[PDB]
Amino acid sequence: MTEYKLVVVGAVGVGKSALTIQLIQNHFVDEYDPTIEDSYRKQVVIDGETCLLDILDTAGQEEYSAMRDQYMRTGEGFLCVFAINNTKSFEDIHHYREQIKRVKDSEDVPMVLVGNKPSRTVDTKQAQDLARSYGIPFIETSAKTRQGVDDAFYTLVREIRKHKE
Amino acid sequence: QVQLVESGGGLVQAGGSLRLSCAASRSSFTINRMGWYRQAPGKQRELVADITSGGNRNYADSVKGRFTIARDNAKNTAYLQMNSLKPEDTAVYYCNAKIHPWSVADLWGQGTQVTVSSH
Amino acid sequence: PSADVYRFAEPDSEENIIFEENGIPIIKAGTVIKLIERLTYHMYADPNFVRTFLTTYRSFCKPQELLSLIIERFEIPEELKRFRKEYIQPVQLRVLNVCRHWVEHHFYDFERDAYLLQRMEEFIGTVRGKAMKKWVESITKIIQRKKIAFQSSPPTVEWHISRPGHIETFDLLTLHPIEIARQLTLLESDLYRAVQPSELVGSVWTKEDKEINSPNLLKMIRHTTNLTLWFEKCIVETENLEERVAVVSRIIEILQVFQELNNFNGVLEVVSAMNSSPVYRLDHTFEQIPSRQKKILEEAHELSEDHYKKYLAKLRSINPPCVPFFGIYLTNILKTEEGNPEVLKRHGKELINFSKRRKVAEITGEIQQYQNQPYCLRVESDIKRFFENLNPMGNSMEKEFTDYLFNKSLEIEPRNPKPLPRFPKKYSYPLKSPGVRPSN
Repeated sequence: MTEYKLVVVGAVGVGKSALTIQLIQNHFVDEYDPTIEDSYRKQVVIDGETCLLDILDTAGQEEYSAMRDQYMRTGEGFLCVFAINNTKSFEDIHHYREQIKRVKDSEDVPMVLVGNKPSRTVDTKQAQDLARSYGIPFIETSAKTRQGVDDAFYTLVREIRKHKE
Repeated sequence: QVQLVESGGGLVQAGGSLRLSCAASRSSFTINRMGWYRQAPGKQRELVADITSGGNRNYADSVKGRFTIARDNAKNTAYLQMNSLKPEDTAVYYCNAKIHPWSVADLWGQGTQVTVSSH
Repeated sequence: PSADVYRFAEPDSEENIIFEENGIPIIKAGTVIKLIERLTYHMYADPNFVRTFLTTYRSFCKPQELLSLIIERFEIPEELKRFRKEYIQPVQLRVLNVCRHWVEHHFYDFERDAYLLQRMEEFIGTVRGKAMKKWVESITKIIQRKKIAFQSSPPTVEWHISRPGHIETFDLLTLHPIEIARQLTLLESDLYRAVQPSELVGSVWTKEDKEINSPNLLKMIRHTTNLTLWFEKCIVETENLEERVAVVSRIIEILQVFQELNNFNGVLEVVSAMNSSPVYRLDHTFEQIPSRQKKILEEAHELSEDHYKKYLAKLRSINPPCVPFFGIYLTNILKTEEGNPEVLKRHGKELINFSKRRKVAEITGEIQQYQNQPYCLRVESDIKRFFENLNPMGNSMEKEFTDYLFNKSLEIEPRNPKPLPRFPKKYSYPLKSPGVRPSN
């Protein structure tokens, strides 16, 4: 079956890990063990096609800033995550995207902008406009209620498919 | 677990042309270097041409001016346009991939017979 | 035992304590009252729980609160001869053992909160048991001490072009590659061994106070980052192709010795630089690297593939001394804490989820296992100082500097079809390496 190598990127504390864990967990099981393969690889069906998602989430290593190229180079598509209560994490997005394009030596890399849900300081319209300027989808999530989590990863899988076609 | 699938090849008259094609099956990122090697009866396997994802190429002296290699980075596919073929070009031709610029491990295709017949 | 004027005597039920089902019972969850009861249980000793509780409790109980609860645990209200012998005496001893472990192994709680220590000293002054005089004196001695602040012959230091003492000529190609690797391994081993569990539990290196709560960890990560960036800068600032090839080759030889020393932090410092956008794209440079050195870099990079699968196996297979790559522990601690609930609920009651704390303590325990054994290698003060003072970014911010490196890459090997310029040499001395075989 087809495997998709996804990489999650973004500033510290924006919910990269909660998104990844909420995607991988079966819905009503609340016990995560990050030391095993089933914690980052998941078989799903998307638009009728069954595939294997391999998610690289390096949350907690943000201070190793010279390793980002190494981690990004492993990926086919990128979830660029910011926290909607954290304006600086939204301002960082441009730099992550430029680093990814440089690593992939390409102007159109499959990518989705994710704004994950204190109170709101980044307007939905601002994030939609930023995503539009990049030519990529924007998705808001609430890792805590699980709202939008599947949509964010499946939309990235769709972007990867559109790119390969 | 990347696999290289070759197509093209076979029998052709001396003076004629063939295009070999190579497509990598299951890869997450651009293969650093794709190329073709060939092995004639009695000889070692030798480079024919290769090309990096940055477009830098090498050609064997014996095919320069006759053979052209090209690739599509986004697709991890490559092709070899072989013109003005000579009986000395008869060989098994192999697609080759080096994943990284420091790669020494080879990924090989299964090998494609090319037989160039004369008059 | 006692009636319920002693909160710890309430009977176990599914709504105050849960055990792991997969020697000693292992607690999966409990009210803080039940956790402290089992921490000081009358029926058996539990040194592993004492260790993991005192390592992790601050995520669910404040230090002042813990002291209040253990004093409450100790002050048991009263066959009564049987009760004293089989319940009061063993619980009280267990409490004193927790106090001793606390002041001996987690004295930072008292350094950060002087009133916590006053309360502890006041409590210990109340314990009069003739039996418990030895515990009393032992605890007092530790407190008084805390309030006050080569197995085998090492091999010969190796030298290349730079001679002993000529600090001002020290550089990547002029020091000996064996000795660069040795001295970076001593520096990185020291940085690794300095990281304490208090810098990790609660994921505090990711929070706003990270600079005060995780200084040794952050110092360690900043060294790794600076060395990776120095390798990149040495490569791309060497404009002449043959010189650059010699620089990349020498870094791979330093990598070979890092591997021989089981310094995986150093292995990754090199792997990360070679994966970086300014270095990875240098087709003309990598083309000239000897195949046997390509193979060394190839095997090192492969340790990182598939979520560090080969790295994890190799670490488990070698014998210390070693320097682990810390970033894996950081992600696993963070995901363990974020991916498991803080509390479990049972018939409406909240229980502290202790199993995820135990899992974090198992990670900090593995970190500690590798911190025991030092390297049998001799420090060289000038070389150590040279590396402690490396600052490849200069005065620049991260973005400006990484843009500089990439633009330098594009200058020294322009994109196709632009032609490859030739560039003048910069190194006056010979480029030939002495190799990485030691002398004797």
